[PDB]
Amino acid sequence: MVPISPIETVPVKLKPGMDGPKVKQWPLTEEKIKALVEICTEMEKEGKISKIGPENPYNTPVFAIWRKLVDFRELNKRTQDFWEVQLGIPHPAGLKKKKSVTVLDVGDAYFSVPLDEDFRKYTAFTIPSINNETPGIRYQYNVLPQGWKGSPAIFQSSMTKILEPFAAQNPDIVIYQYMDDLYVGSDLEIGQHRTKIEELRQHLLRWGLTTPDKKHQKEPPFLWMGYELHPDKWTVQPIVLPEKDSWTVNDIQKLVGKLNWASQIYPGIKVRQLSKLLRGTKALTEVIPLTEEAELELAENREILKEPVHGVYYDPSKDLIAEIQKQGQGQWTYQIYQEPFKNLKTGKYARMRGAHTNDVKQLTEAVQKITTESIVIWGKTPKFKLPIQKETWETWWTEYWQATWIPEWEFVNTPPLVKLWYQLEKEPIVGAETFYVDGAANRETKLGKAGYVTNKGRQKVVPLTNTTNQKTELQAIYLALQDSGLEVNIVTDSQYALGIIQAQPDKSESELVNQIIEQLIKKEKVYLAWVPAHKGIGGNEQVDKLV
Amino acid sequence: IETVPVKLKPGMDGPKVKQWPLTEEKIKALVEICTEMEKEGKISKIGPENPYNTPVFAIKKKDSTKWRKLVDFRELNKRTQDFWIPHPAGLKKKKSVTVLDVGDAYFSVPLDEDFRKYTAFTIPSINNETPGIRYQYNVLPQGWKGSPAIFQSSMTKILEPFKKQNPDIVIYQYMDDLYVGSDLEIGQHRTKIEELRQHLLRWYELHPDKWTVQPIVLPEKDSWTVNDIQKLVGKLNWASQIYPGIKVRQLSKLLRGTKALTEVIPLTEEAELELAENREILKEPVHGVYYDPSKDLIAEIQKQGQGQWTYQIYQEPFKNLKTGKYARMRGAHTNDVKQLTEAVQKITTESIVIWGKTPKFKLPIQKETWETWWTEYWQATWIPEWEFVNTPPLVKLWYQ
Ligand SMILES: Cc1c(Oc2ccccc2OCCn2ccc(=O)[nH]c2=O)cc(N(C)C(=O)CCl)c2ccc(C#N)cc12
Repeated sequence: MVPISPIETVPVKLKPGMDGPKVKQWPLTEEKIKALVEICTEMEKEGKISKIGPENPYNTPVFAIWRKLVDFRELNKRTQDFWEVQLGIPHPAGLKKKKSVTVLDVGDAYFSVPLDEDFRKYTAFTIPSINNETPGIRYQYNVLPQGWKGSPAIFQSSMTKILEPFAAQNPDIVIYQYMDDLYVGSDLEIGQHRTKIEELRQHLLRWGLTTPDKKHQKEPPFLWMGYELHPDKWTVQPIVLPEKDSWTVNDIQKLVGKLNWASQIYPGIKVRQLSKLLRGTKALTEVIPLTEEAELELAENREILKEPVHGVYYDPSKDLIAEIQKQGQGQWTYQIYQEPFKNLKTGKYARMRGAHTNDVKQLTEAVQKITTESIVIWGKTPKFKLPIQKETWETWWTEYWQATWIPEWEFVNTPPLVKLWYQLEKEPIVGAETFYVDGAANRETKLGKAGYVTNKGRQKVVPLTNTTNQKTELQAIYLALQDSGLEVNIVTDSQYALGIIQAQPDKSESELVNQIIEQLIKKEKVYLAWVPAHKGIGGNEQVDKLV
Repeated sequence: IETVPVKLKPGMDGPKVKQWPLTEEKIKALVEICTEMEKEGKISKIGPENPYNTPVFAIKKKDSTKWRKLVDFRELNKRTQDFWIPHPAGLKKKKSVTVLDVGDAYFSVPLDEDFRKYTAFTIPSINNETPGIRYQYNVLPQGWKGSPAIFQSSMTKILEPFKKQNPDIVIYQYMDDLYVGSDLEIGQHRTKIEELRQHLLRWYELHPDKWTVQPIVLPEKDSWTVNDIQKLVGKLNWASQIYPGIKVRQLSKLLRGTKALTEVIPLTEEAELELAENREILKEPVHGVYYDPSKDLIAEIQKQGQGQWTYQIYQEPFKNLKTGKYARMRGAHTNDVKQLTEAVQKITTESIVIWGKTPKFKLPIQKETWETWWTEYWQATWIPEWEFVNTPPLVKLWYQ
């Protein structure tokens, strides 16, 4: 017999202060008992389990469907935490084209990884005897049980330690481990590739691990986690948008799931309206009517999802490019590619929940998202193509009160272009009328007044029903914008209004703010000055609006 | 040569912080560095039974082309038991202070056996292809608060001759940094620094004297417009929260009526007297401003434009312990985030020299931008805490 190298065991403990599981065995039928006796007899003959005496106080229920199935949920609740087997799943666009990719089945190695001796007593289980007239057969696991908490992590760690020297001494190949399957790619000649595959089978056999000589069942196109992986390209598994006369809540969640999933390769997918219909529902069976906007959006989705689109694999020798387009209503779409017209992948970005926003902020956020995604997938920041002029960005970041930055980028003329819609002056405007504005409201009756007095004697006070102080302050500024020329100075005491306008929004939830924005767009020069209220600053008439 | 028992605070588990993504060059740099450290026994690979993790990344210090390994021990530091020196109040009063990196000395002292599993970190893989290279420390790690506490005795033994030789030189230690303050000449200071580094070998010019607290100043004009007077009343009204006797009624008296903003208003005599009294009041220090070692230090930064930044360190509102203006230009003329990050580092250093601890920052930047880019320009061995302000503060120009 050729000596088999031992696999190092991982020391395992239970959670602090807890004890091993002690669960009552399920009563089983006579046939199920016989099946489990045969299966456990074979497994004991193979070494996966061992018989134990009555001293072991722990027990885990067993079932059969034959096939044995041990329910380790309690022991899992009582087992220590392990380092996550995988932090995330890879993305196909990060893979690098290989001339040859082979699949090896290391499933028989799963039951060949030993379990820590001092922990085996916690895996004890009992087979009930026929008519319960004898003590049930007591077993414990000697290897990693499937369904136990630490089996995938310990298995992947052991396999990684086994594969480390082979991968080190063969840098011209690539080995990947996923569940009980290995994937070995190389650009070598097919003969050399099969040769090194045989070498890997031998190196794995030096630990007693058997890879089947049978030709594996997996073969291109590889279907994996909703993906199609081909020798030269990748895509998503076919996305079919169903034809529904009426759409319920689960139909809209499945449609937005298919659209979110398909958006990573299909450019231009929009999910704003369809997801908007699911806002604040919390009812799975509720039937919600479809808005016209959701109908046009769904039609555009069916037009985009008409024919299949594929993504290419990553070539590290070429530059990485990411191009962004604005879609309106806070929607953004982007393509990441290296060669024109051949996308590595695509995606979308929706604006965050906010009361006020502008296009430049959203474009910046999207750039940050694409940057993080690209560092994840490819390990580098891409060069950007953005629909915004260089001078626009320069004005924005030079004048913005917050620090901001986007990495290396170039302007691409693809409307709609992100632009600054208004710019407040830094100094008062000579020759322009000065509007001292103010507003006020009663907290009980919700009655208020908003208005202005100017240096030329122009005045206005308007009474308002069902309003607040902040609303009357904004309304005052709006009135001043309405009745003034193309250049105007505006004086207010509203720290609230200044807080809104200094954030430079181009869209808002409040229709009043949006009206103020529309007035600002029409102006040539606007200087907005702030003063403290109730300090006797003349012109600023608090008593005029509190009548 | 002998391990000291180290434990965590009662009821707290080890740190379990997600490793953020890294570029390929940083990953490779960490692979080389950690390979070398493993050959030196400073770290060792760990198995899946270790669930704890602390983030790691790579930087490049000043005047160097070699990569350096940075570990974000903030969570482990706040979860590590409190170790137990009064802060040298004369370090900030010294003429010059030099910062030295003594982090290599920690690697000669082994780490407590049972505590090593809490120092676990992960070199990540691109695209989650491999599980990531997992390590734990066997010696005192750089960045952990227990390293200077444990090494304090040996450091006293090494610095005892130099301290006995020069009683006029102040020596302070914070994390992996050694602050050496004196009053000598720049050349004599540099030769003395080489003397101390060769003294430490066989076993950053900073001038706090050129730093003072900044007063509130008011304009001096011969002619005031309506806008000028309005801004002045605004700034005086803001300053009245800090200074009691600030009076603005005589200046607000001039703003009576609805005049154009650019119209020149002559000051009355009462307004001149009021303004002069307010100047005299602003020339005095703030009443009842003390430091409390039990409270956090809060630092606020405002972006003033043209590479200028303002900052205030305080503990209670309107009770500033420090104020300053960082306008230095060092290869960051086109990058706001790099400027902000350098400013945060300098303010943290000043706070370390003055109080011996780092402040909590309020940063004028969106969370996503900062968290995306701040590691790109970080050069210090420590990391402070920070939060993000999304509403433009009105007081910005009042610090300009
Ligand atoms: C074939 C396969 C993976 O491929 C590779 C394996 C080894 C080296 C390079 C590879 O990819 C290069 C790109 N490529 C892809 C297919 C092809 O024919 N030619 C080609 O060049 C990668 C996977 N992922 C995503 C992994 O995280 C590795 Cl476990 C797989 C996952 C599941 C399945 C199944 N069934 C199969 C997987």
